[PDB]
Amino acid sequence: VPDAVDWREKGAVTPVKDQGACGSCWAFSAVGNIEGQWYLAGHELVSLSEQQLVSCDDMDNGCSGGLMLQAFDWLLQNTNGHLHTEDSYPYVSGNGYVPECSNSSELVVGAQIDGHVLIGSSEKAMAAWLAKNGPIAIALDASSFMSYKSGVLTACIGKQLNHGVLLVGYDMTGEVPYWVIKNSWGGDWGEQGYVRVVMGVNACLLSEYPVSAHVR
Ligand SMILES: CC(C)C[C@H](NC(=O)c1cc(C(C)(C)C)nn1C)C(=O)N(C)N(C)C#N
Ligand code: NA
Repeated sequence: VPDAVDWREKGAVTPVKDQGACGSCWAFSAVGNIEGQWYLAGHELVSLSEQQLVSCDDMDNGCSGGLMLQAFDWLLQNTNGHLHTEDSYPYVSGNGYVPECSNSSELVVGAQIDGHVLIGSSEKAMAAWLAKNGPIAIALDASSFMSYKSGVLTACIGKQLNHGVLLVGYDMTGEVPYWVIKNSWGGDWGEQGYVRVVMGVNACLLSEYPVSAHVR
């Protein structure tokens, strides 16, 4: 069990994105995880398309919510696991409206998944899984994120799962051990788009729904 893991420094995390007023956290969470699994399977890091899921995934509900596992299922059942690049299928739902799904010939496939896993809902198991396998898509209570600016959150409201984000690392070398979370509220929010949360107390209910795609 390493004292610290940072998948950002290891090259597995793309720049921070901004979901805007759309309830598409589920798509940002899922895509961020896919980006990491894709890189860790030996491919070049590439930013992938949340918009494809928001507009095309009919198991989920666009700007009205979704679930990361359902997003993976939609890809597996409808595109043979293929996801387009962000550059070719950019995010346009920041104002809450969802355009029709595109099948333009200018779309470029950026990645392919072949399965998914639901990781045991235990913080200690998540840390071991993340240390070996990469960033985890999680659900949590983000109520305490509304006022967060910087530092390690040691008091998180843990009442209701109301957001989805990406767990990119942890560090246990200081007095307060912490997880590092990539949010989808733009690079000006929090610590250049990230938040740190204490480990070992199920802070923010972060161990309730840890999931990942699988890449060959
Ligand atoms: C992981 C989970 C907590 C994410 C959460 N999921 C929902 O809210 C949700 C899912 C569904 C169906 C029934 C699956 C279609 N319907 N709603 C309203 C979500 O999407 N959040 C918090 N958004 C808005 C972000 N942004
Ligand atoms: Na900031």
